[PDB]
Amino acid sequence: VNSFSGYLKLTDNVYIKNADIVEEAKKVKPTVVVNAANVYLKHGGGVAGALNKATNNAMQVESDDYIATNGPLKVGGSCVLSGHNLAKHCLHVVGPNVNKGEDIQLLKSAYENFNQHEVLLAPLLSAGIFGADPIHSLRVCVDTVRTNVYLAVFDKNLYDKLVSSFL
Ligand SMILES: Nc1ncnc2c1ncn2[C@@H]1O[C@H](COP(=O)(O)OP(=O)(O)OC[C@H]2O[C@H](O)[C@H](O)[C@@H]2O)[C@@H](O)[C@H]1O
Repeated sequence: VNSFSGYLKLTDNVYIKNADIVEEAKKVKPTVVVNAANVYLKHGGGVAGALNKATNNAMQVESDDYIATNGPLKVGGSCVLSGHNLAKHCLHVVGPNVNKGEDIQLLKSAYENFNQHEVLLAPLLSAGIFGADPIHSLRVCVDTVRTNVYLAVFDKNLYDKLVSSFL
């Protein structure tokens, strides 16, 4: 049992809140926080940059070692690394960068990684700088993830639209 509070129920297993994922992670200290990564684990902005800053760059230092050993992730792929001061683990998941021509269908493959974890605190993959339509990302999440996922949506206007949309 985690201390997640104030979430709206979307389905049996998907919950959503208008909150900063960093704030939620700091408060709840979940087993798994999801990062919306790129294949190089270069955590520059959005969720990745905010999570990394909250770890005082430890996430990036660890990611540099991961890449030196293993090479880049696949689009739609993932790896499990430490959650540092935020969570037990961080699941780094790469959604497609639709703005750079990558196939939106890989967003389903990306969300499938969530099924390897019983409970996750997560963002909407690909819905920010990667350019996927946010409601599409939410619908893929709902239709793909079967484990318990707590979605933190930073943007208030976006949240209000998402929770008023069919799934
Ligand atoms: N602190 C936050 N808390 C919750 N949601 C957030 C936060 N910041 C952004 N969002 C929302 O989270 C959603 C995802 O936005 P993005 O983080 O861009 O992820 P992507 O998968 O599209 O792009 C991946 C790149 O982003 C990084 O640069 C990586 O290093 C990658 O190169 C949007 O709805 C945001 O409003």
